[PDB]
Amino acid sequence: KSKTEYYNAWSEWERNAPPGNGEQREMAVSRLRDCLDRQAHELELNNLGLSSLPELPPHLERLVASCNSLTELPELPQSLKSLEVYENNLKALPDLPPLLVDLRVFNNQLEELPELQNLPFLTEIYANNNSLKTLPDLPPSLVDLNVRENYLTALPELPQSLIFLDISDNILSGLSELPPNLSCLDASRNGIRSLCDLPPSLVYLDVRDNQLIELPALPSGLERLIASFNHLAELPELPPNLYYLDASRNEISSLCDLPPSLVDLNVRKNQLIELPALPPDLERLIASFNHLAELPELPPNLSYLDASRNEISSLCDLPPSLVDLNVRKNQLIELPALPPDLERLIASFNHLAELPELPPNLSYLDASRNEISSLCDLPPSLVELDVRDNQLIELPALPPHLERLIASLNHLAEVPELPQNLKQLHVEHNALREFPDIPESVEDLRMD
Amino acid sequence: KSKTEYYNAWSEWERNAPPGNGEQREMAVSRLRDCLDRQAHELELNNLGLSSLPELPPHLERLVASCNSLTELPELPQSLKSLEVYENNLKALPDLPPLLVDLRVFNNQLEELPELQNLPFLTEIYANNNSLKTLPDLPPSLVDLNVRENYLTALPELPQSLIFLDISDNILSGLSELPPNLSCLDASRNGIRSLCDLPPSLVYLDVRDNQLIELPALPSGLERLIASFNHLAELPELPPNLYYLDASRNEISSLCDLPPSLVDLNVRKNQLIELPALPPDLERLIASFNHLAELPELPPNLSYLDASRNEISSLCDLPPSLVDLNVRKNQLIELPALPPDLERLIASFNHLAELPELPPNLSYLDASRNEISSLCDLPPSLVELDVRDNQLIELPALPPHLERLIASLNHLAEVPELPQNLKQLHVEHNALREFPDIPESVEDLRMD
Repeated sequence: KSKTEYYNAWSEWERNAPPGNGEQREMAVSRLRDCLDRQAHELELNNLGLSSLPELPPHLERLVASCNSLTELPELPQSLKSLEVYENNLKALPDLPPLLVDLRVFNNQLEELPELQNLPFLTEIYANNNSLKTLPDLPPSLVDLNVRENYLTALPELPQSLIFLDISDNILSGLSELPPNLSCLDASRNGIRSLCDLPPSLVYLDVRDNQLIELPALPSGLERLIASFNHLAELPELPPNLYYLDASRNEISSLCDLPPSLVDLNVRKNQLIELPALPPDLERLIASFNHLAELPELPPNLSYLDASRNEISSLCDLPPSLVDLNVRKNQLIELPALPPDLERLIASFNHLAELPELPPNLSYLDASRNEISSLCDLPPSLVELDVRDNQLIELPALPPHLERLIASLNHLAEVPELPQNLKQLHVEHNALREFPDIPESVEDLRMD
Repeated sequence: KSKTEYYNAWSEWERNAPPGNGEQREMAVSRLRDCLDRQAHELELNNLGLSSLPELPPHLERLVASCNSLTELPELPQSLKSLEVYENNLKALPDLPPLLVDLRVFNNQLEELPELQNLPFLTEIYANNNSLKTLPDLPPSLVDLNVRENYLTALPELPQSLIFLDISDNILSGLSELPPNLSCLDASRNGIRSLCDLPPSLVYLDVRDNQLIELPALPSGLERLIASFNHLAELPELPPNLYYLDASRNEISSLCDLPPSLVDLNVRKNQLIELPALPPDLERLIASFNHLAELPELPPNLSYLDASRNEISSLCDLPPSLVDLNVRKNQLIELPALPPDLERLIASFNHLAELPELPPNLSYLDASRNEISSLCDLPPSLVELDVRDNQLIELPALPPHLERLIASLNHLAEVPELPQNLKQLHVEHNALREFPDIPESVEDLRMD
């Protein structure tokens, strides 16, 4: 086509929008002409509310037409190197030109993709969030593939060249093989029943929410493993570079040894009776919802500990690095000395008769559902106090920066003078002979 | 005298400003010279962190030097019409020039003000938040005075010309007779024991948090009255233009008639046994913490009602305009039909056996501490549900956009499948035969 032949086709397309609607076709034709006149490489038509596109200017390398309401596309020029048409209503794509490198077609209604095996320059496909039931055979040199949130039931052969692969939230039931250069795999939210070998190049592996009984041998290179919400009976041996492990909501009976590189562990909601020796550099331990009789000696750098919902009868020495401690629902009769930098303590649902001396940086304290007869002095740093369901007849003087006081289901005869910036006061089910004066600041009051 | 004499004084003042250097003196001398060179009216030196100012350019009308660390000021030029030096550390002011019109010296440590009676052009003084024990005699033509947050124990004579007056948060115990043009008075947070006469021109009156037994006659012009936190036994007759009344936290035994112009009423925390007939155009009624046996018929436009902490045994017809209803802590055995546009219902602490059909726009529901045996169907609009302390054995299907579920202290045998974006689940003290699966989303969990 000559130059004025395009000008006609585009001015004709400009009228096929009915007079008075949301489409900025006049702005689009302005850009189409500017692009043709200057032989520009890029053409961006995004956020103009288009239902269709006219014949595209040839000799362009990049077409961005995302965030519109397109139903299909016109044939693509042969010079085209990248295509960005995400956030549209595309049910299918045209045939793709040979020089193509990027394909971004996520957030559409694509039911199929065109033939991909003959686009050797195509290195990135983001076709996530579509209605794809199946993938055609992939390009030779594909580096990045994202096809999450689709209805895939099986996978084609994956290239040697492949590095990043997201196939999560599909209907996969197995993975036959992975390429040797894959460094990052997300296969969450499928129905996968078994993995085959993992390549040594792998460093991030996320298989959350599948139906595994066991994992294959893990690469020594592997750094982060997420294997939550499966039916794991045990973990395989863990590599020496693994620093983050989440194996929660499985049926693990016992852990193998943990490497010294491990800094973050989560084995919540399993069948553990005991933990093995924790590594020195561990900073975050979650071991809730298990059957723990006791914890092993805690490492010097541990800063967050959640050992709730267990049957721990005795709590060992707490390291000074600890800042967040939760031991709700255990068999505790006493807590040990609380470390100075502690900020949040949750020791509810045990058999405590009293609390240790509270450290001076404690901002949140929940010691409800114990048999506590009186409260030790409260630090001024305290903002939230929950001591419902205990054996209290009186509360100590309340710190001035307290915002929430919950002390219902006790035997309180009176409440102390209330802080002037208290937000919440819950003292139902008590023996109050006199009700306190309520600050203007309290917005959520329950009493008597 | 001359131009280069100022240039010297300012370059001398520029050296020096230790601890070198929290002060932008070089930027300030730049503006001082630009101001002198161009004979400009304004000079702004705010947010430059100055500890002092040098000799000012004469022939300027406006000096803005707020948000600095000034301890005193240089003598002010005679041409000066306005002064803005708030947010500083001024302990005193210089003598003020005759042509002055605005004085903004709030947020300082001023212990006294200079002689004001001889500045006839001075029409606005904002000297609030200082350490003033006393005011000098005021200008003849003063229109606006703000001296809130000071240590005043008495007031000088107020001009005829005075319109707006804020004297709140001081140590006043009585009021020096008010001028006849005053349209707006705030005398909150003093120890005022008695008001004398209010001028007819008055339209806004705020005497919150004083020690009044009664109010003088109110002007017919009066539109908004705040008289909270006093010892009022009764209100005087209310004028026909009054649209906002807050008489909460007093000792009122009964209300007089309410004018039809009244749109917002608050008589919380009084000694009321009944309310009088509500006006048709009322939109907001707060009558909490009283001894109400029943409410009168509610007007068609009432949108917010808080009649909590009373002894109401029967609740009359609720108008469709109602959106926010709170009847916590009364003698209710049943609720009437809930209007369609209702969004928040709080009916906790009554004797309810069941709830009416919940309207479809209800987002927050608290029906705790009743004797409810089963819950009617919950609308999908519901985000927060509190039904603790009731006679429930099961919960209905939970709407999908529920974020908080509190159903502790019941007889629940099981909980329904939980919404996937639930934040809080509190179901302690129940009969759960099996515990539900906990979504990843729930961050605050309490259960048996």
